[PDB]
Amino acid sequence: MSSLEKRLGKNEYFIITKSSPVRAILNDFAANYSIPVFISSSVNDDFSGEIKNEKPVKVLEKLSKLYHLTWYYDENILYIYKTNEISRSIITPTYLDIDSLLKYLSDTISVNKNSCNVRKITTFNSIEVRGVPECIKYITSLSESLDKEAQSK
Amino acid sequence: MSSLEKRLGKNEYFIITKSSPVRAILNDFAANYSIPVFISSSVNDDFSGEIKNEKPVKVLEKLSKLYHLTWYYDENILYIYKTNEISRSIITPTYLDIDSLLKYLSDTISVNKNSCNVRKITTFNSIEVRGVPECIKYITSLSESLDKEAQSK
Repeated sequence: MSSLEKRLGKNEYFIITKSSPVRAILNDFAANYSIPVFISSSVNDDFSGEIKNEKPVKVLEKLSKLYHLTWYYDENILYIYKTNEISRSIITPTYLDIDSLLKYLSDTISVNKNSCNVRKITTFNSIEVRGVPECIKYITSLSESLDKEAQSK
Repeated sequence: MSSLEKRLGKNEYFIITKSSPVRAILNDFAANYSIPVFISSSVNDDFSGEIKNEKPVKVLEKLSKLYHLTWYYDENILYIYKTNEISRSIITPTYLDIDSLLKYLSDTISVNKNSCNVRKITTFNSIEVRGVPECIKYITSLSESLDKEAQSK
């Protein structure tokens, strides 16, 4: 399975409430499973009722489908956003060729999922990153540094 | 001032409660100021009472001193941990000289504060990163990539 699913394990999740912010349900979930969590300020819905017998990965997928959420896990923190926070950004390094940049982005983070997708575009020496804000920021910072190292040689 | 202080601005903070988790006070603070926030699972204290007329930077420093917190802001998210989560980690690149690594770590993140401190140590081609977990992880990932780029040449 995924690293996130492998970390969440197989112990099922139980909660009940008459009304709590979804932020608080997500927080209490992640923390039950010992997984550091970030929740965007856009995740402002309310949750009511009960979950039981639910496998953790299924809890997260069902919360995400109903509330229109996309998550991004980088082995350290689970970042939870609204799906509407996904954007596109073009990265065009000056000193480093884009094929080599990919070879460094691809062996240290997912580059295929809807939460963080990287692909070469037609624009010369250019890639488009499509993902949640933490994805864009991290790939943009890494690329800038990699480009700065190529400029030194 | 700091980028964080510059972002928080000068509008003062007001809250009252008979009892809320400090996590919820920090969340409501950051969100009042439109600053994305991460709060570690270790920040499990309770808060009682009232804040008023308090300038935001002073709110954060006073909450941090009482509750033994250290924060780390990277221009995107404010990460809040317990000060006891600060650790030391040694980074020893294989292909890239440590002086050049610094020249790339230093122009894209703070390397001087108690929350994220980087310095050369005696161990050959080595630096010690002392900071909160997000700091160690980010500097370690960036270094690994920079080292992978140096190996290609």
